[PDB]
Amino acid sequence: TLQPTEAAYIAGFLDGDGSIYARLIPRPDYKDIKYQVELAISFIQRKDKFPYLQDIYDQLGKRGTLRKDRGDGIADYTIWGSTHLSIILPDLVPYLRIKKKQANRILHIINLYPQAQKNPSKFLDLVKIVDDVQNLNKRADELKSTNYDRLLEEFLKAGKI
Amino acid sequence: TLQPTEAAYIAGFLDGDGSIYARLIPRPDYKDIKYQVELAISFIQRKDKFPYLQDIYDQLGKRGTLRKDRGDGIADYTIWGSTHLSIILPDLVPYLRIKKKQANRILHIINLYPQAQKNPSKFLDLVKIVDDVQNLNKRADELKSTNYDRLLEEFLKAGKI
DNA sequence: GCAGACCGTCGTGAGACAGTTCCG
DNA sequence: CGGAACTGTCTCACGACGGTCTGC
Ligand SMILES: [Ca+2]
Ligand SMILES: [Ca+2]
Ligand SMILES: [Ca+2]
Repeated sequence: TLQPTEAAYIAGFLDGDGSIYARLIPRPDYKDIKYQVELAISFIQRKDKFPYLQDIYDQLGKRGTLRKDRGDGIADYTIWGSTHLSIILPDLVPYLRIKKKQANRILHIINLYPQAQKNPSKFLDLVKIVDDVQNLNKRADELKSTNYDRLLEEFLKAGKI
Repeated sequence: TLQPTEAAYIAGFLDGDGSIYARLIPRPDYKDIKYQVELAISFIQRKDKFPYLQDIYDQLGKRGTLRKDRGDGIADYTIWGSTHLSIILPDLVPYLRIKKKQANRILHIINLYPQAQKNPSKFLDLVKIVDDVQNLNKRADELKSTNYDRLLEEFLKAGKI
């Protein structure tokens, strides 16, 4: 199992070369709510240092998928899905600093999702948090994300709310 | 005073957004050997996230120099001197992964300096290590540093050895 | 004659997503 | 269907040093 010093190290590496984000994919095949919520944490590093990513990979119980080369000489290690993020994250949050807020919003999105997936009014409250995770990852001078406002006018126009 | 999980985080954060390096400063006013060897670890981060640097700073015993803006919207925190690094680095080495080697090599130079100060031949063995550190922070395809090849040239020209 | 600390910076290595296609 | 898994990219935020410059 994950040692406290192994969790702190990864917490610290993630704060620096890693990313905790969230997005909304347009799914043409979905029924009422035509969007998938994707939640992830990643580690980015030049392709030569690849073995170091693999090591962490092993420490986190081989969860997620490694990639030797995105296609620009960079390697990444990506972990999406609430299953893995509901077991990994809580082991890191206590040690995370810069991206602690992010991590806690993700966790929050996870526990609200089972009731929001077939209910437009709740899905909208969930998407509002999606917008917070994204803004937290932006400069103060950058344009804020607008997922909620665009889904609100789409849910009304569709008579879903 | 540093807890094992506090060190592990800093080693993690250092491997991510930090630097472990060494260099030769040309010093015209120095007598026999006119170079200063400089040993430093640094942390780099965008201007708005300065307060996280500070926490680390207070956590390491307030050693080094905080800097709110290098002048390009970026903030850093540098620690020079063998005096600080001989206390901080041994607390990090056991958790360091990506820049571990650089650390060990840096501790090495600290052991050899007292005798290399006034001895050109021993200062030359030291400068090899200064090249090694610099090489370690380069890609395989990059030019390797030449500090030994030119200071041997100098030392023969000047008749110092 | 010593060594700190105080100002700058080129050339990438990252971050934070997006588009498409798989999978039982 | 609904998610897990492959692709691929514009835009900075980093890294790893280099010159002066004090104030002894
Ligand atoms: Ca970072
Ligand atoms: Ca790095
Ligand atoms: Ca970085």
